Amino acid sequence: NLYFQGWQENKSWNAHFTEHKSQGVVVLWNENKQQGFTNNLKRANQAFLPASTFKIPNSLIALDLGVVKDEHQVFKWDGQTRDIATWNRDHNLITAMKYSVVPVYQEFARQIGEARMSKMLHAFDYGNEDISGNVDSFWLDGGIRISATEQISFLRKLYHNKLHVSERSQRIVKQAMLTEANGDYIIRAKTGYSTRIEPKIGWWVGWVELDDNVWFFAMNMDMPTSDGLGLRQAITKEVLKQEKIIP
Ligand SMILES: *C(=O)[C@@H]([C@@H]1NC(C(=O)O)=C(S[C@@H]2CN[C@H](C(=O)N(C)C)C2)[C@@H]1C)[C@@H](C)O
Ligand SMILES: [Cl-]
Ligand SMILES: [Cl-]
Repeated sequence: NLYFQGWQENKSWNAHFTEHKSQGVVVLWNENKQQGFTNNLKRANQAFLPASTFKIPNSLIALDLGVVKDEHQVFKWDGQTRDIATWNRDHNLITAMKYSVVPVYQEFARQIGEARMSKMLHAFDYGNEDISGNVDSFWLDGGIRISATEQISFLRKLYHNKLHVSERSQRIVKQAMLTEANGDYIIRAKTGYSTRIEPKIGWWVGWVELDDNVWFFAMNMDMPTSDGLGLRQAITKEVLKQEKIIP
């Protein structure tokens, strides 16, 4: 009923990791040609905590259930001064995602509740579909795990409005995922940094929109310290540049 030609390996991309003495994986998917490429087929399929990349499915469910009315609704800061300054202020869905404001999304999670969260992730075919742990932190220190190639599968459904939520919900999240746009490309993506449970990793998942194609990407990389957080985007763009996807 369905055909997949199989990922193609390209170890030459490891130079962009070793150049910064880093370890990780980049996965690319050419949508027009239905071809996949990665520097490490084993790590492409290794599943990790999604950490803040969970804001994508969390946003979708919150919108679809009415927990979030639209992208303008204001979520008032609760008063708790936290170590990331941009969290210590009011937010809407756009800025809550831009600044990765965990406490706003923890509230979403509590209002969604266990049963609806579990049912929706099953409908999404998201990762291992396991929400064991605190309803408001399981994507940070509980049971859910997702690999880079699984992030691509999920993102392809979101891109095509094929997830089992409303088209509007999907359009709103793709708007909030907007990260960069110029005359050559649009990037819709979400960063992540998983620290509560070993191993500490950085994530960047999303896609590059071109005039007549879309390249999906999912990367993660070992991140012992926050010093190399910028390497998530930098390494990914080096691979994009090498493959001639962006100038
Ligand atoms: C998500 O995984 C964690 C938060 N999300 C992110 C992120 O998207 O990178 C961070 S990192 C923090 C916020 N922005 C700063 C940054 O990106 N640089 C200085 C480069 C640092 C949060 C930790 C969530 C689980 O806390
Ligand atoms: Cl989060
Ligand atoms: Cl947009």
